[PDB]
Amino acid sequence: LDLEERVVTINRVAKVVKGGRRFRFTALVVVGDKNGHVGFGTGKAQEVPDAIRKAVEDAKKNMVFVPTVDTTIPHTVVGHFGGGEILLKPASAGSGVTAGGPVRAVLELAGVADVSSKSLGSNTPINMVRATIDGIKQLKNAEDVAKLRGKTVEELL
Amino acid sequence: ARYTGPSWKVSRRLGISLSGTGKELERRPYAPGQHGPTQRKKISEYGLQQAEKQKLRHMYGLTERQFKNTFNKAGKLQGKHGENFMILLEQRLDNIVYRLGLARTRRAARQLVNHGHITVDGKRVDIPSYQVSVGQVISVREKSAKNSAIAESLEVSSFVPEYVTFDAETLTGSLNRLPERSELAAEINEAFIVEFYSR
Amino acid sequence: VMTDPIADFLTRIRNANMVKHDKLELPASKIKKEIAEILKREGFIRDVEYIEDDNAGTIRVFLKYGATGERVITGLKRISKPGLRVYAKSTEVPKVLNGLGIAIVSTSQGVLTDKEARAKQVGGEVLAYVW
Amino acid sequence: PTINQLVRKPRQSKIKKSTSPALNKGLNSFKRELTDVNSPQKRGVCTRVGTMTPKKPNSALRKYARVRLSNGIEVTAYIPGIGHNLQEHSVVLIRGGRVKDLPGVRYHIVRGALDTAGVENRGQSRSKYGTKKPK
Amino acid sequence: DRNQRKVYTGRVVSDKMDKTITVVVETYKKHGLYGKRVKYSKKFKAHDENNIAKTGDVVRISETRPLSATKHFRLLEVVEE
Amino acid sequence: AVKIRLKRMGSKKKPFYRIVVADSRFPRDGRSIETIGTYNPLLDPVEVKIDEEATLKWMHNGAKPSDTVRNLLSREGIMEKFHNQKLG
RNA sequence: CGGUAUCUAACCAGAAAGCCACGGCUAACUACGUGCCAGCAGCCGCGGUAAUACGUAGGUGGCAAGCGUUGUCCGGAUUUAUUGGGCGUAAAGCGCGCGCAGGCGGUCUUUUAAGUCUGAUGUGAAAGCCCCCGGCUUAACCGGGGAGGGUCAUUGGAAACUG
Ligand SMILES: [Mg+2]
Ligand SMILES: [Mg+2]
Ligand SMILES: [Mg+2]
Ligand SMILES: [Mg+2]
Ligand SMILES: [Mg+2]
Ligand SMILES: [Mg+2]
Ligand SMILES: [Mg+2]
Ligand SMILES: [Mg+2]
Ligand SMILES: [Mg+2]
Ligand SMILES: [Mg+2]
Ligand SMILES: [Mg+2]
Ligand SMILES: [Mg+2]
Ligand SMILES: [Mg+2]
Ligand SMILES: [Mg+2]
Ligand SMILES: [Mg+2]
Ligand SMILES: [Mg+2]
Ligand SMILES: [Mg+2]
Ligand SMILES: [Mg+2]
Ligand SMILES: [Mg+2]
Ligand SMILES: [Mg+2]
Ligand SMILES: [Mg+2]
Ligand SMILES: [Mg+2]
Ligand SMILES: [Mg+2]
Ligand SMILES: [Mg+2]
Ligand SMILES: [Mg+2]
Ligand SMILES: [Mg+2]
Repeated sequence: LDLEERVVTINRVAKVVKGGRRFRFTALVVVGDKNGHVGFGTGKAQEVPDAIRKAVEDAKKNMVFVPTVDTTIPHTVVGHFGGGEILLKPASAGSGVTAGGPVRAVLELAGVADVSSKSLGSNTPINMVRATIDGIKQLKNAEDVAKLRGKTVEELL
Repeated sequence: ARYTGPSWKVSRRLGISLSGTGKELERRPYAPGQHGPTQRKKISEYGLQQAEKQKLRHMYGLTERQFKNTFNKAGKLQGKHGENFMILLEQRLDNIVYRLGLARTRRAARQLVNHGHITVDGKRVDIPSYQVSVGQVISVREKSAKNSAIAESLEVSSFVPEYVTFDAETLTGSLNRLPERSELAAEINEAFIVEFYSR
Repeated sequence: VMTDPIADFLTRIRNANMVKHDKLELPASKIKKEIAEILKREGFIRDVEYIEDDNAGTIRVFLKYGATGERVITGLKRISKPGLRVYAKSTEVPKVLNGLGIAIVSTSQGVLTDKEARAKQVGGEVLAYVW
Repeated sequence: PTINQLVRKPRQSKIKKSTSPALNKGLNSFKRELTDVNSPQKRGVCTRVGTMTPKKPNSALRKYARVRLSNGIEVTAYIPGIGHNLQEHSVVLIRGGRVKDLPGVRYHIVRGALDTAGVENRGQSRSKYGTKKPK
Repeated sequence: DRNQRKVYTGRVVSDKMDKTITVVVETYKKHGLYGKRVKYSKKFKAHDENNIAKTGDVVRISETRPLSATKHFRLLEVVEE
Repeated sequence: AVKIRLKRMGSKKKPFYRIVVADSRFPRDGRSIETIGTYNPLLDPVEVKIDEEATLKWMHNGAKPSDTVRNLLSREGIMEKFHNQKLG
């Protein structure tokens, strides 16, 4: 489909060999479409553009779905992967998207228009992206809850 | 006006043809300065919001203090913040004087309004920031009706918007209703403005 | 339990969900029965039954899962613990998950869900959040 | 901590420390006691001038001046710019701002405000160092 | 139809004086920040006309004009021992 | 003595008065007892609003209007009916 | 106050733009001069003869009758964590026990109304923040009405929970 990539970070890692050092570039890339599908990927190569290529190819296997009632997440949720945490809150209409570095990319490539968020834990980009993905995975719509609990949509609320 | 200088440079730097018909970018559509043809640089995230903000205050030509003040007082009305911010920027007397066709650029309309040639609902007003409401009538003071520049300002009229009304026999116009972002502007994301000012 | 039995009830339900158990039994009480009835009538469990014994009685609950798991009840927490009791005014009753979840409040007409406590315009001690 | 442990003994927050201790003291001669008042600048007379050597790895000859302030506290300050005119028994005005290199210098002499003149032959960044607009 | 005076209930704690009794009154108060009910007892002075009360009793007192340097409360009745 | 009097506010060269009641001693803009009405002299028919029955009962108790307040009360008809119920 | 506000005629683009920054955070790059010297610096840190970091110049970016520096206060700081942190190895379980005060306390029935919830009355002055109208050629500003703010006093109700 129509995918928009966005490099989040590029890092230059190194390993020590008997003759000195060896350097490799690792790229983190978040891809997705503005309709509600988004994923992330990590690639590593001895050259940056090939690192982005590997990252986008890896990312193309980890789509998720973001329930986005009225261009807004249904409710607040905390993602707690690894050592990092992200807190997401629904926001008023036309308020924009306010977020840190990579969580902004994740929430903007998914098509969510209005949301608030705060990085309550660490600031490593990989862990922030993973925590945001977990928090999104903890999201459920009113229709689904009504179906689960028997009560219809209106009697639910 | 308040900022006096070349006008093609600002449009070239921002990347749109603000206040024009593309006349600022047919030849040399690249940024000014010694550089500009030499190289192009990737934009950071801060630069994106900065550009989308300078794209709007340079369009209507008002300084930063007024810009943030009108942003804050627009934030009080019911509805969407960016929309209401960009609608009551179209209610400045300069905007209506330009839209009717009594000037060729917003600078010309501002300079016309300063010198007192335009009377709002019968009373002469000498300031360019008077927010006009719906149902008020605008004239040309009846003492400077037959001037050259204002007469040729109708020779290149860009056709009145749908939310105004104007006639040339009485040289009189009025604001009909309020615009709704489906009539004004097409190259500006106001959500970027709200992000920049809500950091 | 030693200090607070309502927290024990909530944590027993939570522990049963984590391993996908099917039912659980526990000691009975006049408030635990009514909490279980609220949970059933709201739609968070499957059934509740009462087994009689010598001293106090026992209550068993049959939990509810979707077609492929998908825990119907995904989280419990206690708000007013014995070390600190919290009370809510009629205009301060919390809304859990924008109304997706429920809050139990012990008002002057029994224990009520968050929704129905805003119909009589009454408040009181909040016991638990369930969502 | 349990809520009871906080009721019995609350949380005491940290306490910060000032970084320009001379500028927030004054002297009253009538009762001879150092009062507390926060001032953005402060004047004093310089008792010596000279140069120092910065810490490794930087290497230069940094021009300081040791001054005695109106409240009696004598400190060391740094003279910015290319060249100065300070001598003995010269009255100067000083303000906060530390140079990282010099271990002892903690304040910073403002230029062009008093017996000390500006910096000659400045063309840009001129408000600092106190130079008038040429031509 | 007449304005009234404040009335308190408490426990007698000392009686060694003449015609007076010290009364302790106990009350909750929630803390300023953590919102927890904490006990607090204030101890008063009362005017016992016939040395009726005894240590440990439960009594009711009311307010009155200053009858001494530190007494402004009057015994009303003894609730119980 | 207690009297009803004007109290100045507004802006420089744009005055606006509030008919209040106060002791003679207390400052011109200081503490009052209660507010009776308003008075704007920058219009052709001067703009006045008076609570009437409140100041009517509050002038029976021995509060004497100032000269200007007397003029305003006379124009508003208050003093004639005060006189009437004093002898009626 | 004061011939102050305001109004009407005629004349000239003529008298009227500076301050800081351009290695990264942070929006904006080239040339010459100097050679661990002169100097810069909020942190990381530049300068050792080809310096986008020092000095100047051309250009650019922010602001604008102002622009910077210093001093103090709050935020970012979840870095005193009630909301909102922890204690195997990163800072952090007293060497262990008996225990006064204190804190907390299994199941059910009846009563009470201290805590809890609710109605009414009185009060929380004026100015200030907020909401709605109005007047100054708009604004600042000035008026008019209202709301909000209490572990508040009196009096009447409910009894699930704690006592
Ligand atoms: Mg500099
Ligand atoms: Mg008059
Ligand atoms: Mg004159
Ligand atoms: Mg001319
Ligand atoms: Mg940049
Ligand atoms: Mg060179
Ligand atoms: Mg620099
Ligand atoms: Mg330089
Ligand atoms: Mg400029
Ligand atoms: Mg200004
Ligand atoms: Mg300043
Ligand atoms: Mg400062
Ligand atoms: Mg803090
Ligand atoms: Mg422990
Ligand atoms: Mg160790
Ligand atoms: Mg240790
Ligand atoms: Mg221990
Ligand atoms: Mg041990
Ligand atoms: Mg019990
Ligand atoms: Mg007890
Ligand atoms: Mg008030
Ligand atoms: Mg108006
Ligand atoms: Mg006002
Ligand atoms: Mg008001
Ligand atoms: Mg009972
Ligand atoms: Mg009862």
